[PDB]
Amino acid sequence: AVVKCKPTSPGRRHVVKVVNPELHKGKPFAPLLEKNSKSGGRNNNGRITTRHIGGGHKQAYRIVDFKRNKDGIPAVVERLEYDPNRSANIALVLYKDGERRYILAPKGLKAGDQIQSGVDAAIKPGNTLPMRNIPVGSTVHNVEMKPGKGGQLARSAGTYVQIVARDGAYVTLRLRSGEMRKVEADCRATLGEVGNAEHMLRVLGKAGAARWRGVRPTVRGTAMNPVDHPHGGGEGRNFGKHPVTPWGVQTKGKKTRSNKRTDKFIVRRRS
Amino acid sequence: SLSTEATAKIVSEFGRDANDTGSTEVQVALLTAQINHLQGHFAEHKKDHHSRRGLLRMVSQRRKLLDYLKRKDVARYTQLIERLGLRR
Amino acid sequence: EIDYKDIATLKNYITESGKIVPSRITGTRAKYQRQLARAIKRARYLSLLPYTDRH
Amino acid sequence: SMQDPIADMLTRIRNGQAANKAAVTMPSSKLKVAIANVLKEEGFIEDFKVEGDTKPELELTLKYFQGKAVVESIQRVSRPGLRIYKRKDELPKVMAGLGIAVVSTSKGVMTDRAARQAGLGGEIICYVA
Amino acid sequence: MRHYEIVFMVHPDQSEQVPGMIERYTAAITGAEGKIHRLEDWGRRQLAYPINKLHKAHYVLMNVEAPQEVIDELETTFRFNDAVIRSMVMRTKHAVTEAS
RNA sequence: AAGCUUGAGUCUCGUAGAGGGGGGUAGAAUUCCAGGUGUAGCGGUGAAAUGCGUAGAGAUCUGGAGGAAUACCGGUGGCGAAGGCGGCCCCCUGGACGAAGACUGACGCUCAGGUGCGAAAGCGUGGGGAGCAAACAGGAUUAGAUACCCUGGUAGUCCACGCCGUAAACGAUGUCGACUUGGAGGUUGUGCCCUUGAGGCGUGGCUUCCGGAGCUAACGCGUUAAGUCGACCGCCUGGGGA
RNA sequence: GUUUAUUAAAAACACAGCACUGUGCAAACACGAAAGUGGACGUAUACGGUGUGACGCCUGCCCGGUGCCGGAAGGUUAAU
Repeated sequence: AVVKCKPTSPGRRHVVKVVNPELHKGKPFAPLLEKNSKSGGRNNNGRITTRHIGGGHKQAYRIVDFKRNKDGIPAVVERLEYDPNRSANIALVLYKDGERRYILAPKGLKAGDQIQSGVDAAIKPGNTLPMRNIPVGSTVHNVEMKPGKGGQLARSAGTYVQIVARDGAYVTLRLRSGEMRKVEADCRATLGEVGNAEHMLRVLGKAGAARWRGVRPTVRGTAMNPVDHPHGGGEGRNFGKHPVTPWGVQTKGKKTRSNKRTDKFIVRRRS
Repeated sequence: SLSTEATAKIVSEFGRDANDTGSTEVQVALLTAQINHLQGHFAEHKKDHHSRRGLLRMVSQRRKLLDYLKRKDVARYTQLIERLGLRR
Repeated sequence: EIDYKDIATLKNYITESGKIVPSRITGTRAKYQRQLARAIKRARYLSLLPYTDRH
Repeated sequence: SMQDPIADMLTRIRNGQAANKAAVTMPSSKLKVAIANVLKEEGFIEDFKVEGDTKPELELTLKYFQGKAVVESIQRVSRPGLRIYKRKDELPKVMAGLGIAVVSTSKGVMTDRAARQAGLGGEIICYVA
Repeated sequence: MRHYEIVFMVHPDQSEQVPGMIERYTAAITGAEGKIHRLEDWGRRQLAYPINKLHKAHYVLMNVEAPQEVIDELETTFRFNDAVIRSMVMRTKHAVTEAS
C-alpha cells in the first residue's frame, strides 16, 4: 500500500511512502552480507567520474542469487524483508539440508511454500524450468537469456517480461522498455511477476529526503561559471546555443548505441 | 436460492410443533439465513447491484417482521434475537 | 435442439457462398432458422464446423 | 392499495346503471348490507341477496320500471380523510327535496328524515335522488 | 454428484506421452470421491478447418460424475500442458458406461 | 386488549429470459513487419486536387505481429430498477411465473431528508492505439472558406480501476388497488380426453398493433386507459429579462 | 534550507514535483597519456545529458536557417 502524511508542520503533507503490513524484519544473514562502501564519484585515478553525489547515510549490500545451481533439491521461503539495494524486496530461502540464500521476491508476499528447479517443475511461483515447456502468451519473470550472466531482466519493483511467440529451438520476449528480443527456448525461467510494484508512486515531499541517500543538489550549466560548464552563467535567461554535455558535445536526439554484437537478437527496437 | 435441505436445519430449530413455517419467528430465521448467505456471496466480487438490491429487499422484509414480532410479543422477540445476530 | 453435431446433415442447410439456406427454401418454421443458427454456433465452438469461408 | 370498502361501492352502481345492467355485485361488509337495507326500504332498489363461503358477495337489483332508470342521482358525500358532519337542522335536503341522504348516527344507519325525526345529527354516508 | 463428459484433444504427434497426464487427471476425480464411467478413446479424427497449423486431434473422454466444487480447479489442469489441449467439459446430460 | 382471514407473505414439484458479476473463448480486414512475382499506375469527387508511387506502389502471395468488437439467427421477440443488455462454454446470483396444497394472521399502500445506481462526453494514475475522428495542417472551392466536400491526423473511443452524477434518461403519462366491449398476434408455464394425439377442449404470467363506451382544446389515452374512483408523495401560476 | 573571513544577503540559488533526450546492460557516459575504477555488484518501477520549480487549475502556430532522426534510390564527391 501507499500512505500520505498529515500536515503536522510545513510541507510534510506531500510525503507518500510504500507500506506493507506483512513485510518482515530482522537481522541480515552475515555470509550473504557485505558493507560494500561508498563510491562518492571521487576517483582513484584522478578527477571525478560522476556528478550529483556526496554524503548519504550508511548502507550495506545483501547478496542475491541469479545462478540457481542447486537442482532437484526442495527449498522453503522463510521470510520476506525490506531490501536497501533493490526496490523489488528480497526473500530468505532455506534448503532441505541447511543452506540459506537470498532470492528475488516472487509474488504473494508469503513464506512457507517449497520450490524446486529442473527440466520440469511445478506451476507455482519460485519454481524454475525452460521456456520450451510453455505454450507462450504469459509472464516469464527473470530469464537466463545468456547462461554465462545468470538470470537477466526484470529485477526492480513490479517489473515483468512477456513471452510472445515460438518456433522450434527459439522464443521471443517483449520488455517494458520498448525493446523485443529472441532467445533459445531451453533458457531457464521462473514464471510469473515481481512483487512490490508501488515504488514509482513514492513522493519525497522534502528537500532533505534525497540528501540522506547521498544525492547532491543539481546546479544548471547556464548558471555556473562560463569555464566550469560549456553553457556558462548569464546573460540572464538566455541559454544562447544548442544544448551540450559538460564535455562540450551535442547529445539531444543523437543515438549512441555502437555495440553491433547483440542487434541480431533484437527483433523490435526501442524508439 | 436456498435448498429444502438447508431449510431442514432452520425449521427444525426455530419451529415448535410443525408445521410452524408460516410464523414470524421462522420467517425471520429463513430471511436471516438468506441475508447472511447473500452477504457473502460478496467479497470476492462487489459490482452487482441486482443481488445487492435483493439483499436489501430481504433486509427490508426482516426489519419489518422483527418490528412486527416486537409489536405482538416482546418476550418472543427477545428470545429470537439471541439466536440470530442483532445489535451485537 | 437435435442431432446438431452431424455435419453430413448440417451441410444440407449451408451454402457454397459461405452463407445459410433460407427457411423459405427448406420449407421450415422461423424457429428452425434459429435452431439452425444455434446448431452452426454450437458446431463452430466444438471444432465440427468452420467459422468462415473464402478460398 | 385498498383503504375504504365504500370507495368501490357506488362506482359499480353508477357505471352498471350506465351499462344498462339489471343487477350489480360487490364484496360484502356490515355497512354495505346496512346501506342496502335502507335503500330497499326507501324503494331505491328492488331486492338484495348475499352469499359466499370463501368470500361473501352481495348482489342488488336495479329499478328501470319500463325502461328509464328510477334512481336519478347516486352520490357519496363525505370520505374518511375529510368527513362531513351535520347537526339536527343542518341535515341536507338532497336535490332540493327531490332526493334523500343517509347518515350513520349513534343509533345506526338511517335516513336524514329518521335523524331529523329523532332530533339528532351525525356523519353523512350517501346522497341519492 | 454432477455429470461432466470431459473430452480431450490430445496432440496427433505427441499421444506417446498421454498416459502420464491421464494418471494425474483420474487422481483428481478419485480423490474427490467421483465415479468414472468409461475413460475411452474415439481415436484420431479430422478437424473442420486447420487451427494452430493442425488439422487432426486424438479424442479421449472420461464421464466423471464429480462434485460440482472441483470444476474451477480442474478446467485449468489441461490449459497450459500444450500436449493435451482444447478440452471441453460438457456439463450434465448424464453418462454412458463402459462404451467407446 | 381479546379473536380471525378468503388483505399481504413464503414454499414442496417445476418455467423462460441479449439482466448482472467472475472466468474465459473464437474469427476477419484497413494496419504494421521481412521479402518475392511485377510495371506505372494508385487514391478520390457533383466536378478536381493535395496526397500515395519507380526508394518498385496499387494489387497478389509466404511467414508473423497489433487492437477492437462479437456478423448469421434477430422477429411477430425477451431481460433489467432505470441507464442499458445478444456469441459459445464453465461457475456465482437478484427478481418474476405455473401446477396441486399449506403455515402465519393486517405483518399492508405511500414517503420529506436519506441510502445506492450512469448513457455519451469530461477529470485522475499507468498502459493502449487497426478503424472512426474533434483540434490541426493541407487540397481546395469561393467574392472570402477560417466550414460543407476530398488527403493526412492527435485528443477521445479500449483496459486496470478511481471519480463525475447528468440526457429528447421519451409511449415527454409519479407510486399503489379495484371495476369493466373486443379483434389480430407474439412469448412462457400448465389443467384434461387410452393426450393411445399429430389433434381437440381449456387456463395463469408477460406483451405488440388496430380500436369501442368514457376522457381530452386537439392530437392521443383507450381494461397494460390520459377511463371509473380512492390513499400518499413530488410540483405549479405569462414570455423578453433569467 | 544555500549565498563570498573585515562596505554589496535578497526577489538570486537549491528543494517536493514537471518535460524532453541518450541507455538492453560487458548500458550509455566519465576520469585515468593507463594499469584500473566510477557508472552499479543498481538492470527499464534502473542509470547518463539539459531545462522547469511545492501545491490547485494549465500548455497556439513555424522544420526556411543551425542541430538531430527515418530513407538510402538519386545528385554532389575525396584519398584511391
